[PDB]
Amino acid sequence: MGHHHHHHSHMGSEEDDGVVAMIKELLDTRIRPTVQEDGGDVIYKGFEDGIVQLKLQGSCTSCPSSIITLKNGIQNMLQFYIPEVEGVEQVMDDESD
Repeated sequence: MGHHHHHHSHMGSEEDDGVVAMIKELLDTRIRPTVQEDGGDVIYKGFEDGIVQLKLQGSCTSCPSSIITLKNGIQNMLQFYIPEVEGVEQVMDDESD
């Protein structure tokens, strides 16, 4: 790339990486397996302003009811351990569109 080499922000060491990291495992252990059995998956996009941003894959995102049910299930699970989670947001993050 060009002679810039400057980052305004950085992942890994994020806003409260303690919360961020335990969300990653709460997905990978509890949520991701369940969604994958239905024929989808959840990709952790981040945690910002108390909003856990997740990319939803097919089957789950294909049916509008399944979007709401999945988002709410993940939300309530995360809120139980982490009261910092006020919300969860479905972000279709894929630059092919």
